Amino acid sequence: PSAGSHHNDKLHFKKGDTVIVLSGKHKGQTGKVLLALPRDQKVVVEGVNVITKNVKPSMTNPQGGQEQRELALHASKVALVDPETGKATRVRKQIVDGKKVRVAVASGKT
Amino acid sequence: AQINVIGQNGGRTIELPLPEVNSGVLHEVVTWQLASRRRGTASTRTRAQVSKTGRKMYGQKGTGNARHGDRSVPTFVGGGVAFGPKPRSYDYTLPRQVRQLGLAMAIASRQEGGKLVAVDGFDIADAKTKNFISWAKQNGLDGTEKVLLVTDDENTRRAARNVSWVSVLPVAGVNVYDILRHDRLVIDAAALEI
Amino acid sequence: PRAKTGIVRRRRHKKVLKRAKGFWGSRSKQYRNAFQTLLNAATYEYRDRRNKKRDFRRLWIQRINAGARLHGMNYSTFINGLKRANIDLNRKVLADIAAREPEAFKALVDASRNARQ
Amino acid sequence: GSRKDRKRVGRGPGGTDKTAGRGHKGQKSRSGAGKGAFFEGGRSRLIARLPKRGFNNVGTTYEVVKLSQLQDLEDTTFDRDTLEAYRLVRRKNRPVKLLASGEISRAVTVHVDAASAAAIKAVEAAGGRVVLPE
Amino acid sequence: THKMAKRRIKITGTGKVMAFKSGKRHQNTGKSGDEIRGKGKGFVLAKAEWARMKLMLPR
RNA sequence: CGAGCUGGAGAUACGCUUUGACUCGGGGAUGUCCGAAUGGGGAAACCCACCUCGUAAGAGGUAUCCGCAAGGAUGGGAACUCAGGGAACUGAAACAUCUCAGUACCUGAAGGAGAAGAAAGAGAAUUCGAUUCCGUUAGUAGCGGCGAGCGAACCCGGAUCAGCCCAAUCAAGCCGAAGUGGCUGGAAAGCUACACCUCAGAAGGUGAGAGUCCUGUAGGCGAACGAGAGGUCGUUGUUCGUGAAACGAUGACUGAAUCCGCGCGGACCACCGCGCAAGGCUAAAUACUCCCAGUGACCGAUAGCGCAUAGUACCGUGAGGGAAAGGUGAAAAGAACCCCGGGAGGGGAGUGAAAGAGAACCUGAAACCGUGGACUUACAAGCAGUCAUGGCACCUUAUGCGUGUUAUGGCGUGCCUAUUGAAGCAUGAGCCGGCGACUUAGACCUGACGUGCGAGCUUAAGUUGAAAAACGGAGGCGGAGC
RNA sequence: GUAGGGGAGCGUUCAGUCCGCGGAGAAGCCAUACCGGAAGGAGUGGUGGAGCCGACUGAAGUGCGGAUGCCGGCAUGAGU
Ligand SMILES: [Mg+2]
Ligand SMILES: [Mg+2]
Ligand SMILES: [Mg+2]
Ligand SMILES: [Mg+2]
Ligand SMILES: [Mg+2]
Ligand SMILES: [Mg+2]
Ligand SMILES: [Mg+2]
Ligand SMILES: [Mg+2]
Ligand SMILES: [Mg+2]
Repeated sequence: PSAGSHHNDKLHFKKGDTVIVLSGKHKGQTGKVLLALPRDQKVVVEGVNVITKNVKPSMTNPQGGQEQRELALHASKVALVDPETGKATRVRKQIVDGKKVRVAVASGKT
Repeated sequence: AQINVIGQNGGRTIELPLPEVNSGVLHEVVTWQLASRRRGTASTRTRAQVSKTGRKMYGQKGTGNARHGDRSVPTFVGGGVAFGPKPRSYDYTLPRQVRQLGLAMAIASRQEGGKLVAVDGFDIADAKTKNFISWAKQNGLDGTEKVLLVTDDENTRRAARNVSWVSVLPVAGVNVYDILRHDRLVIDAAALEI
Repeated sequence: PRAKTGIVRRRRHKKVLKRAKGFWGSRSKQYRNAFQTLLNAATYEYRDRRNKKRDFRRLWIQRINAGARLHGMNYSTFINGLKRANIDLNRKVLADIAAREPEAFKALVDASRNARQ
Repeated sequence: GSRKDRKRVGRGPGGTDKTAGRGHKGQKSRSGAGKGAFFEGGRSRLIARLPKRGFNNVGTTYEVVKLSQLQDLEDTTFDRDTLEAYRLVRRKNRPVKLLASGEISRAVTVHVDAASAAAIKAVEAAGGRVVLPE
Repeated sequence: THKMAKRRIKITGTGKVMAFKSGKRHQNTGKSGDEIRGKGKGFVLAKAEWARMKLMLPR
């Protein structure tokens, strides 16, 4: 039960965005959004990861082996932040699109 | 016998309760007040009746090492509670003389120290919340006290919203508790005052 | 609101239990039998506390007339002659004077003799 | 300050718990534990066997208005038919009656529903009038 | 109790109880003349203690 | 709504989405079979038919009950309402009247509410003016083996307040203010230094303790379509038990007047009042909680609903009864590889802050079983202790009035309950957890202490504000007794 | 000193204030020779891993050895 639905189960970020790490570890490191999971609040950035070993009863002469793969994340990160660091961007508006909004803090480029 | 912070004068009225600040009556008053607020909500299955159980058991005499009637009794597990809480009230009317003697005795209890009456709230300038911090700093409120504001004028109250500094009490709806709880009482609006 | 018995009983019990030490078997281990051992234990405590004084009385005396007899008198005779002399209100624990220091006790004997005939 | 706020100093004592008390096992040994039947009265013991009837009525009852009250203090505001409610007879429910208790000479004129003998024999000897409904 | 009103449990101004003399009331008479006027006023305050409680609120 | 989606599903594969998927508010369209089940049968979910259109496949109809027919009803619903029927244990310290009590239960009808209603009346002022509801009158009038007990109504204060006709805004959601450095740390939201917002410091999430990091909060906006008569006999009701028993109400016999008339006013009479029966409907204020929301001097895993979902397992032919059951980690990084073993299981390595978290994964008491150690024990009669001394071992509240263990001496009849009396050969109990018993209520009664006013003292229902409390004098208690 | 009456208090849950403490680690559990007239309360040391003392006031489902008491767990009879 419970589970990640504390937010409105909406994502402040998008699938194709560059994003950095607010606090946490690998502080301020950045990367492209890869996996965006809204319900469970999970984000995969190209940036941060682990070395995870595979238990493999059958894989290509199964003989199990180790891989190095990406650790998923919470809402903790900073989402598409232009002026060379992370900051909270609320504001919306229209620029070239009647049907579309955009995002900024002090600036207007995401 | 007290000053106003902006504009006029007055507050030389209001003979204060005698003797000055009797805390027994105070205690009586607040205790009554919390008691008034107290909302009885009782989750208890008291009776062997409340909980769900079929009631005839097994042999009385002759089973041995036994002795029981039913599974719903309080000497059992899962069963009813003997003397658990029920949905009551505990709200009464404290005699009115003391109801009005109290708050007066509180205001009186603010004459060993700081209290304030104000007029001319126009120094607030809409709300902005900032100008309340200003108004405070100029009127001597460090915000290292706890403050209660009693006034009308929604513009003037709504300037104050925060946990640290202040709390707000409209239309002279004052509580002996609320004012005795906070450090500074700003009696502000001089309507109920004087 | 309810108050579960939690950590209250346990504490008390643990205290009782700790009072039980070199107690044999069940006594030292499980509560009830410990506690109820400690009732009779009370009885013997206070009563023997009033008692050990009767006990030591007995012991000291039992030494004193022993030495007296080594010198030719007895407790009856020795304290009779000693106290017959307003000289000795000496009394208490005098046993160790008979035990440790013989010559002294001898002098007290002869004193008890001069206080007789 | 609520935390420096004291007690009543002797309004209440704590309640009564019969749990514990190391040798409390409460009430009476046999007989009269457990029951909701105690019941001090009842026809059994010396109430019946007691011999009365008479009969119940309790008809008209009147406000007792002390003379001492009326005289002495106030103004002799000439009590009459209305102001009297503020004079503390307060009843309604019943008519008003005047009786003689205190003595002071005064001119007084009062509307009540009835009065006693030495009442009218008092009010007039000091001068005055006492009205009665026709 | 609520029966005892018109019968004399009756309460005085000193908070005492009116119970007088029963000696013979109706049946079985034909002794003297002042045992017949033996009907009294009277009371005791031992069982007056719990008596009023029968009559309690309605004085 | 604007990037994800492919149900709890943990899982691989196939794929869908900006030509707006998924999710959310709104309609429609499909909807096997059983069940009021209704073509007929039937051991519910199966078995057999028949009529109509046809191009087979397929569609429609085929129960009964009131009607011109349109059209209505069959059944279901926790509790709430009215109605037909109606107990007993129990109290009376036994028991017939009585009480329990028109209580429980059965049954019938209906709705979101019901019931009840527009005076042949209350009532004693020639006042009031439909019903219901709350306060109060009041334990008062009264009822009663005049026992146990039962117990009104008018007045008055309110919530809400209408009589009218027949027969001669909330709904999906969008918008939304304000922080960086250094520091401890595995991890910052904590500490520190400066800084800002606030009609927004309610709350939750985020590796720990959050105004300014996410979601939100105040505020603002927000739709196509959608919802807002008389008597007699037998009886009984209300306080009404046959009592002087009036009046309503019928079961059986009877059976008048109609406006110079009729019913009432507690036997009855005359005065005197109040009313005009035999025809119907009538929101509102009242009751309840299947259900949704919000809060709590409510619980937090023997509690709390039976259930941290199960009426399941499990018991019973059946009606019916009926369980216990929670926790890796912040994150799966959930342990590749190696060793002993068929395995189970563990030992390394590695991930991790921690594996003193390893999936018999939070803590981890006690009973209970062991392993090692210290001091001890194989002539001693033992409620297991207690005191006194000696030996021996140990020195973190701790070299002393020590701590542990012991040998000897003295003393020493478990606990509880029930009792004239208990070590009792009298009850209870295997041991340890955990659960487990003097309570709550009422405008009650009486007393003690304390407080406010004080010959005065107070409000109840309710109204109004409700982070908060004021108003509300109907009434109650003193004040005169016999 | 038994029923019984009177007086002072200890401890536990919740609530309002007050003061604060905690990842350089909360409660809980473990041991312990110290404190107090008792209920009891601290000192430090070991466990633990997310919370909690102290003070005042108020409210209680508030204190267990018993009830052939209740749920559970684990013993004895026995390697019989
Ligand atoms: Mg007993
Ligand atoms: Mg030492
Ligand atoms: Mg006992
Ligand atoms: Mg006895
Ligand atoms: Mg025995
Ligand atoms: Mg025996
Ligand atoms: Mg064998
Ligand atoms: Mg054998
Ligand atoms: Mg054998």
